[PDB]
Amino acid sequence: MELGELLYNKSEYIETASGNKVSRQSVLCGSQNIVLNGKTIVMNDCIIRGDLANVRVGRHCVVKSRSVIRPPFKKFSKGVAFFPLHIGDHVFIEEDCVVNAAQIGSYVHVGKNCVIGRRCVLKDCCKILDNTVLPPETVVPPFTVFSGCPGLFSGELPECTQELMIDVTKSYYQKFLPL
Amino acid sequence: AFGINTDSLYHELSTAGSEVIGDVDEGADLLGEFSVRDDFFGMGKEVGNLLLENSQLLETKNALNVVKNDLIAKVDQLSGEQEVLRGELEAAKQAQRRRFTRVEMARVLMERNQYKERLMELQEAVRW
Amino acid sequence: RDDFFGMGKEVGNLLLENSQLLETKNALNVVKNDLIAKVDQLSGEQEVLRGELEAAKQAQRRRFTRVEMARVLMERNQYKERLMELQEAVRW
Amino acid sequence: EKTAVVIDLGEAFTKCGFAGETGPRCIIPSVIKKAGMPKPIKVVQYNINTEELYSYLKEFIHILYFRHLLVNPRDRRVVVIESVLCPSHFRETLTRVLFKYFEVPSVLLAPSHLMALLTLGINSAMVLDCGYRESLVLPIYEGIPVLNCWGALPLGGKALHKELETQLLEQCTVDTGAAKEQSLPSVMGSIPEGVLEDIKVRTCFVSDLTRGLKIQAAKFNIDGNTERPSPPPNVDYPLDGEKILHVLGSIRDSVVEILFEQDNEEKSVATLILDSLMQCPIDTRKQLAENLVIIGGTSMLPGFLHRLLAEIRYLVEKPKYKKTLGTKTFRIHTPPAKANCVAWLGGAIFGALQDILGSRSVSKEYYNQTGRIPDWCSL
Amino acid sequence: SVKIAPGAVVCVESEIRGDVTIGPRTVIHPKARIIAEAGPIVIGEGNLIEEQALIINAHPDNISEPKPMIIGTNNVFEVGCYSQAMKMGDNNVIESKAYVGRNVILTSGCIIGACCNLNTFEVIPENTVIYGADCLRRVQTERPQPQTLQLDFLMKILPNYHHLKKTMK
Amino acid sequence: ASLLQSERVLYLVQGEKKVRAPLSQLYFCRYCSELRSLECVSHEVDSHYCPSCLENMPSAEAKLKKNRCANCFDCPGCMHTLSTRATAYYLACGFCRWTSRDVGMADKSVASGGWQEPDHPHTQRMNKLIEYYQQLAQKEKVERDRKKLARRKEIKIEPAQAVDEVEPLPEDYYTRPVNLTEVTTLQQRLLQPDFQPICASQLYPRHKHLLIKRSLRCRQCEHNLSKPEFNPTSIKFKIQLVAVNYIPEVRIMSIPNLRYMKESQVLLTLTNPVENLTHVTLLECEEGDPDDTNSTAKVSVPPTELVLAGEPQDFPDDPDVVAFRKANKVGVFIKVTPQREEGDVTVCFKLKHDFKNLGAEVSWLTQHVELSLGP
Ligand SMILES: Nc1ncnc2c1ncn2[C@@H]1O[C@H](COP(=O)(O)OP(=O)(O)OP(=O)(O)O)[C@@H](O)[C@H]1O
Ligand SMILES: [Zn+2]
Ligand SMILES: [Zn+2]
Ligand SMILES: [Zn+2]
Repeated sequence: MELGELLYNKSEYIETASGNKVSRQSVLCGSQNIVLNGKTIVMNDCIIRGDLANVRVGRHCVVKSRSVIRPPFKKFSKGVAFFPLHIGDHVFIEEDCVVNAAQIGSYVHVGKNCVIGRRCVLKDCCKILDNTVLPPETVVPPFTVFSGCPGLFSGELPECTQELMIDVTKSYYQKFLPL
Repeated sequence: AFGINTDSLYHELSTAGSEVIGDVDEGADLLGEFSVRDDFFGMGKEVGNLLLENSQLLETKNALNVVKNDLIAKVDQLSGEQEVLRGELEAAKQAQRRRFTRVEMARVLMERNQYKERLMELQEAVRW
Repeated sequence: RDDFFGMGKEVGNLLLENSQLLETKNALNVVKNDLIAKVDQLSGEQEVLRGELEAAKQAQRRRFTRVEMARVLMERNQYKERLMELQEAVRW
Repeated sequence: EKTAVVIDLGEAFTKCGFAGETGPRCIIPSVIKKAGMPKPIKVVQYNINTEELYSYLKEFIHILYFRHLLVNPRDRRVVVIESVLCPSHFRETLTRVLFKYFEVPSVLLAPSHLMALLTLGINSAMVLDCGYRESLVLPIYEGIPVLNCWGALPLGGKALHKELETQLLEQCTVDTGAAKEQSLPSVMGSIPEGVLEDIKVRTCFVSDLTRGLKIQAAKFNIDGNTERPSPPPNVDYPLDGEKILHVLGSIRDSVVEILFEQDNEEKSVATLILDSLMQCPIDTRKQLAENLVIIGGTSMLPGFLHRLLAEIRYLVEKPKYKKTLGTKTFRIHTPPAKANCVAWLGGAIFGALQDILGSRSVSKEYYNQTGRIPDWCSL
Repeated sequence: SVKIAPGAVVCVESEIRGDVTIGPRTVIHPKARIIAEAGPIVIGEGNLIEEQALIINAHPDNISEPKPMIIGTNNVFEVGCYSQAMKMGDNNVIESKAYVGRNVILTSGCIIGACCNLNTFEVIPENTVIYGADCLRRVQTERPQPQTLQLDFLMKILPNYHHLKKTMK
Repeated sequence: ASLLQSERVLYLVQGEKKVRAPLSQLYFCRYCSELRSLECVSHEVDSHYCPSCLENMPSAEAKLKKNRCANCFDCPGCMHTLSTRATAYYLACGFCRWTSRDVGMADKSVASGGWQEPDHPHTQRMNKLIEYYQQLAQKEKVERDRKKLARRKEIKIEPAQAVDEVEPLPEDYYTRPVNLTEVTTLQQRLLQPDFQPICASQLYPRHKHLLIKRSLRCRQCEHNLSKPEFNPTSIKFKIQLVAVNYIPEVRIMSIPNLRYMKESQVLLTLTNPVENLTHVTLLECEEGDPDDTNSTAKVSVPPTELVLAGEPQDFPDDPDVVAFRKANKVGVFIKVTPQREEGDVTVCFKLKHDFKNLGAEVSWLTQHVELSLGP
């Protein structure tokens, strides 16, 4: 019931000095601004927009395949820019997502094939289910399941998400063996 | 490795010089790098760990602001029990305007925080 | 020259911000010590008023929140006059 | 003293909130969603087994007490509005979850009919609950519910949903939108209840008396050569995006005529008012028929009260009621809330009387060392 | 066959195939697959194509005949969207991960929302907002919305991070 | 939490009702040495916080404001928090494009203090009836205590006037097409229970509902099982007592085929720094109600010591019994004779261990673990 031996090709992924595993087909535009500190995984064709802002993810972050993360756009008082989104530690972004969020918190599972709108704030230890749409400028609370097609509150998480999400993403990093 | 790595992704993927150019990036145009002067790079990294030194002081400030607001929840409960016990012992022995001002101040503080919070994210952006 | 002077401005600005965060930390640690000493003397007053009762049986909120909020506004102030100069130091 | 909590467990919609207010804090459908079930289940079910109803009611008042009410359970008295002749094991299981699980101070089992009467200041009226399942009439006379003259017919919202499903599968005309834009009759098996009640509250309406009698005569075709009046235009209602169902205009004014179908038993909605009135004592009839209140969530169909008053004034000239209830004046009260929450508004009026609420109710220590709820039946 | 007017920043990582006519002030993001199969594409003034806006002119392949597409003025396509429409108006947004089917005509100023698979043989009326994956649910908007200032920001930041497409005069 | 399919292992709680719960939804009391499920334990209310602006606000303020936030509004179209917008200020939604000018209210010159709900029109009659019936409840109050001791200013309200002719159906319902955008559905109609409008031009937006930080109290000994922190956006609790910080958990990774013999592997994980475990009980002989069993496990082992860190591994190897010994994690092989039914192979077996009560570390608890396979 925990995660199995997912196998990857040894020539496909580049294992860096700190422990990051990035695929070659993951296009990531403007690599001088993207900061990937811990032992993160960026899967195949995961489009990372390090143009227009700086993307800083946490320690054991799994970005799955064909999912797009990008900064949002905000009309300023004086002069416009793009907000630097800062993904927290131990964040499990699933496949085929669109992320336009600003300040995703730590220890969040983000479910499969979902759209998070512009300047949406994710707080710590929350959860977004599958096939949801979040509207722009929404804040989700801690220990909260947000689901549904307008992105409503649906249910309540267990209180031991902090003792579980570390074990889930560390077992997913340790079950990543090359072929 | 260590707990954090602020070496971006270009300096982590520039070990071979071919994969960052071909696959994961365009990689061109800004081919001119920045000489990491023995002291320019070190005293540039001196800002980069001191901003984390500011961030840990910020989250410990947010830790002790939980404790102060929790202590004032237990001051007034013992005060409300103290007044009820004082009235029982005594019987055994025998501003809207200000509140509105408070509300206004609260709204203003909220606005200030909203401006602050962001502006520190834009100052986080232009530090690099 | 210009980049060195520009980020040496930033070292000094972050050093003053790290100074005022520690001064606010000292100023709230003093009032946390005052609150725990005051709730200890109120616990002592409550056991005295429980025991002597057993032997005999044998706009404040407004003002307070207001002071605190004035303090908060002052803090935000010593910040939005500094970071407007930091934001024009982006602008050059 | 803290304020009381007033809960009415309806069949379709549960009405809930605090006592003394001018309206309910929530109106929700009375369903719960378990893990793995693709459909939500109705929480109120009569003559089913005990522990399943206990678990469903435990999850539903836990959802009700920590999502809409935001308040502790062990602090305040509960006024539980139930129908007259509600089933006794359902009342026993509802008191068992409200006393053994939540551990409240005192529930008060309250009839909906008498605190439908309580919101006007009057003490004697004819009262009619047009609920989801029943259409239950009662006389209340000087605070006494007259139980000898009750009358119930199963002409609630469930019969309207079954009739709407029957005429929609009789004349189904959907457009799929996948080069199937012509008439495609009944490509789905059963229409769900939420879409059926959305068609019923968004499109359907209630015709007049003289139009509805000609609609019944044209459906009868007893020498009526196309003597129907002009129907309303057809309504294109959507289901799940691409499916467009053309609801015909005959359905929108002919699906509600089963409330006023005669069919030689004289059992319609307006006949049980007179059938309850003919068993009344003769000193009560004038100021029982002068005060009619109509409660229940069916009653805010548009034109329903005017059709009911015209059907009463048409049925008074029948010779079965001309000798007994012939020369009567029928008037309808206006309750100060909407007709879904009149029984709730009187329950919230009754819950604010804190001096008598501890004495007119069942205490939890009384439930602890008796275990038996009072009823109107024998003991 | 790629006729790009001057002023329009088009990056090189976007897969552009077939006869297209790119207008004066457009912005094309990376991984933007615009493929012309049966006829040409005409994209007008300032339509900011953003990320995977998959635009396909294979009408006879899926089911003379030139049969082009006309795309108007400030038509922003968001991330992961799927557009297939032989006539399209001006000043109108479609949102992220939406599907537009083949025989949909669009006039000015309409919102197609997130994840609404719409496929009907129907001209969309003036300023109708289709929302939700479940159903369609039109609501009228009284005001045609503007979008200029993000792409006048986006002219100045894209060519120092990306290479540029070829441009005729 | 849901990435591992956490309903595959279930634990039998012991109380008045014996339910099976996953270990993420279980709490362990310390004074009574017994784990407690969520359905057999008591719930409390700590604080009220708005989900849009995450700020705490007290209980009497929530009773005044009728469980509604003072600043945030939910739209009538979807259920999404509206946002203010300048032209001078008006409310608009992000998911749908519902603005504040659809219902027809004017733009407020200030952004927060100008929007308020209309009052109920029949609150004067409701207050007059409440102040009449409280006087009548006092007049019924003074007789029953007088009857009890015998055993041992008037206000009248004008009532409601009934009408002999109610307002009929309008003639524009006949011979006019309805507009489904203009009329409202029942779900957004019943979110305004004071007045339920037919048209969408009379459906004003409501304020945002609040949520509850929940404390949990054990029903045998009244102590806090999980009290959260009062300030929102907090992850740390004031006191937590959760089962995944006290009890050992079993987990599966190796499911072979269902050809009427299997040798599967589990892992036992650890929370204590040093503990002992034993899976030696084979769920007795039809005892303890193992009614969900559909297979037969051998599962025979001696007690295994387990060590967490922040000659026990070299000498007792036993590779058919103990598969691997990492840090705080020991794999154990179980021999299953599965598929006794048509499908849905489940195995019930008991788990004995040791816990520190706080001698006190020799408190031995038996845990009935029912685990399910994919069959
Ligand atoms: N505004 C409305 N207009 C028309 N019909 C409505 C309206 N609101 C609810 N209904 C219908 O009224 C019925 C529910 O009535 P009501 O709420 O009085 O029942 P209940 O209290 O749940 O049930 P019961 O009295 O049988 O316990 C359903 O058929 C529902 O679709
Ligand atoms: Zn709020
Ligand atoms: Zn909305
Ligand atoms: Zn206990």
